[PDB]
Amino acid sequence: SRLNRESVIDAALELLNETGIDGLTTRKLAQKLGIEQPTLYWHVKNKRALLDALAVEILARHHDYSLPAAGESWQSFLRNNAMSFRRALLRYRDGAKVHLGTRPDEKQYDTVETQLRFMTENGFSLRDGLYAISAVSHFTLGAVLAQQEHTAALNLPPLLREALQIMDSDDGEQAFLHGLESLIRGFEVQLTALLQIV
Amino acid sequence: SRLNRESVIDAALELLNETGIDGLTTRKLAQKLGIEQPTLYWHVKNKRALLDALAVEILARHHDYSLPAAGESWQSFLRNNAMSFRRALLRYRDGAKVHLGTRPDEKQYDTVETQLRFMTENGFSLRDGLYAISAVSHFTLGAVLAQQEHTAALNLPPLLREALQIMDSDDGEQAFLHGLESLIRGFEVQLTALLQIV
Ligand SMILES: Cc1c2c(c(O)c3c(O)cccc13)C(=O)[C@]1(O)C(=O)C(C(N)=O)=C(O)[C@@H](N(C)C)[C@@H]1C2
Ligand SMILES: Cc1c2c(c(O)c3c(O)cccc13)C(=O)[C@]1(O)C(=O)C(C(N)=O)=C(O)[C@@H](N(C)C)[C@@H]1C2
Ligand SMILES: [Cl-]
Ligand SMILES: [Cl-]
Ligand SMILES: [Cl-]
Ligand SMILES: [Cl-]
Ligand SMILES: [Cl-]
Ligand SMILES: [Cl-]
Ligand SMILES: [Cl-]
Ligand SMILES: [Cl-]
Ligand SMILES: [Cl-]
Ligand SMILES: [Cl-]
Ligand SMILES: [Mg+2]
Ligand SMILES: [Mg+2]
Repeated sequence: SRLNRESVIDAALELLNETGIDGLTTRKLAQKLGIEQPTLYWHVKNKRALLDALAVEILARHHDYSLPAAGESWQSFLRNNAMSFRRALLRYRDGAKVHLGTRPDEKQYDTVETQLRFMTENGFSLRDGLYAISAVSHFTLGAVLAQQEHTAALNLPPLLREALQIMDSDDGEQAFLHGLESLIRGFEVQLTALLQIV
Repeated sequence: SRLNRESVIDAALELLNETGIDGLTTRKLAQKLGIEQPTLYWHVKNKRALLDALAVEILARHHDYSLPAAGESWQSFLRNNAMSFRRALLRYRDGAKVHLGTRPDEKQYDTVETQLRFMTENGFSLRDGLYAISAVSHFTLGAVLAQQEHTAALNLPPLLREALQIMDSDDGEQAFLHGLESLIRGFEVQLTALLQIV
């Protein structure tokens, strides 16, 4: 079939959903595209190259709160951005694992730059803006990974028994959103303290 | 060589450091132990069984702040526990990935129960105690994974360039510890608010 970048990525994302990240291979991608492997090689050199591109395209396609709204608070931007990021990672099987280890791509430079600049325009030093952004990303990635890897993996004292019931009651969104608010408020307490002991 | 549980786990942890999680296989474990695979099978049924045990034993061996000190504040316990947890996951290659997806083992029941009870004894509902514990775990796992998966994976606008320099300056501990304080303070703001709008 068609082997331009867009179609190769379409097919690879479909495959990712079928196989997961560990089970995703260039060989299976070739088959899905109805081609021989040396034909695929011209287009996609190896799995790493493929994963790198998927990590970019999953956000490009499904992560639509990359930028603050006009006038939006930094609190609200981090919240909306974290929720968007979470949703995008959850959209494909092992999506968080696909993201893990990556760095912003040239195609994301202006987007991530803008976010860093935005934090600095709201009173954060680059450093603290970065630490806030990173903490949100890590918290979000950790939460999604827990959800996704638990699924893949598929007596009790009483609190643990009930804790496990609480976690088996929804997908993880409640715990995530509750933690997200704690995180953001913590950033605000820090930002507002300036040089005061806090 | 010797094939009691302790020695199999010793060998598998050494192998994990050599190969990483994806590259860890029962076949390579057999070789490292100088045995045939059907001999290993008697002892270890598959990779999943092996990973499950490694996840338990890495904490049992190296995660020594499982429990609060007498009189310790919940703030301090979460801090110490998160740092201990982080250190233990970092001790082996892909250690965070080994942990991911697991649930407490029967051998950890009393430990995790105690932590849940402890939170409840300091004013948290089981729910909120759990959400605090989970958020800490997810934040910690996300931070470690970022560090570990970045390593495995191994023009710029100016803030991104500097951000990347800041991140290439240390291992991730600074950003982690800064985020951890934000998280814990956020939990405290929530706990203290009770039914007040906050
Ligand atoms: C600033 C930054 C970001 C990310 C990132 O990986 C990163 C890094 O690896 C080193 C230095 C800086 C950054 C994100 O992955 C990303 O997910 C992302 O690409 C991104 C995006 N493209 O919209 C985001 O929404 C950001 N958000 C989750 C906090 C975050 C921004
Ligand atoms: C309470 C709990 C915990 C963990 C956990 O996975 C879990 C779960 O999957 C479902 C319900 C409850 C829990 C931890 O992994 C663990 O890492 C852990 O086993 C653990 C331990 N064994 O000491 C901890 O230190 C805890 N800490 C990182 C917050 C945390 C406790
Ligand atoms: Cl073509
Ligand atoms: Cl194209
Ligand atoms: Cl492959
Ligand atoms: Cl706002
Ligand atoms: Cl990452
Ligand atoms: Cl023996
Ligand atoms: Cl033994
Ligand atoms: Cl295997
Ligand atoms: Cl204390
Ligand atoms: Cl997990
Ligand atoms: Mg990233
Ligand atoms: Mg766990």
